[PDB]
Amino acid sequence: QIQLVQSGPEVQKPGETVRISCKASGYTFTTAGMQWVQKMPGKSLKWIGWINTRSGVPKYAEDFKGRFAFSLETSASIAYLHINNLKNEDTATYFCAREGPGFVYWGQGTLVTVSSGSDYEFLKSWTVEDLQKRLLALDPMMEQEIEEIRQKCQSKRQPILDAIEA
Amino acid sequence: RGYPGQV
Amino acid sequence: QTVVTQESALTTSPGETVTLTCRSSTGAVTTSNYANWVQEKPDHLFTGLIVGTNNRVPGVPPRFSGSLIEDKAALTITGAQTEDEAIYFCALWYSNHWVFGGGTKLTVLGGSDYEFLKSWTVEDLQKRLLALDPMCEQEIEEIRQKYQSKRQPILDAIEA
Repeated sequence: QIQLVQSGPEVQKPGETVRISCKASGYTFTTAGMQWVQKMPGKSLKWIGWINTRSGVPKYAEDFKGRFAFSLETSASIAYLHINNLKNEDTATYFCAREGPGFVYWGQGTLVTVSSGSDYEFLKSWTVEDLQKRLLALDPMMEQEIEEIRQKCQSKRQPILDAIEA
Repeated sequence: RGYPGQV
Repeated sequence: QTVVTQESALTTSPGETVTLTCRSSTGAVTTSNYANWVQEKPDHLFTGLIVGTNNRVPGVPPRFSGSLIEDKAALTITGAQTEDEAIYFCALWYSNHWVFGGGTKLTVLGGSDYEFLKSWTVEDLQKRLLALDPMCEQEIEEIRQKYQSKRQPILDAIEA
């Protein structure tokens, strides 16, 4: 059983760097290339490039070669994606996928969230009381989204339990 | 010339 | 320009055959485009089905088969099952880059959403069950981080 397991979600400011890991198991790591894919909600999947795991040579898509780099830690069967000088529009889910040709075994995806590059200098004209009030006003909606996930996950769990128990 | 990726 | 087109959506019923196609803007799809078919199921679960036009990935059920028909690549599902309800993407290689199609939403009529699970081994069911809570904890962390991003300009202002 072949599995690719990626690192957890990362949140960064523009200009920062992120590194995503993709840990491979169930086959000899250095016998197939590792590709990377970018996905955003309701936009097409985009190929970022591949790295040859035997030679270490990467091949990049034109739009990604400026700031995206691939690496390996062969002795740990890990491929890494490095995103440099982050832009708010790098906000996306990133997938590793093994060759091939193409995209055969996929990691589960890693969400990279990049905070705003826009001008929020106006908020320094607010009082601390008004800033804190805005901060606290975001909590109910977050808590509702989490509650919806907890309910969705109980709905996913029950049919598995029913299958074990039938 | 075939697929140039590592398969 | 290299644009890959697929049907937006198709509907089938259990045991019947459905064909999905993948068209290229540059002309006829050939062997040299190494057509790849990939399935997406809920919570970002992607599974490669076919590579190199017609080579089924090991462990993929034999009801899935890839071919070239009428200048397009084609994924035929011969004997569709309820569990095949998913988005199907095709990717084509154009000399020096891969391009993904927009995906086809396949609907399978009738059925019960998790009936397929009862035929699984207990080992696979236990693995699925144990993977669930971590996955949902990852999704909750993604929400917390999305909110951290929303909060950041306000936090920066407080901390100035």
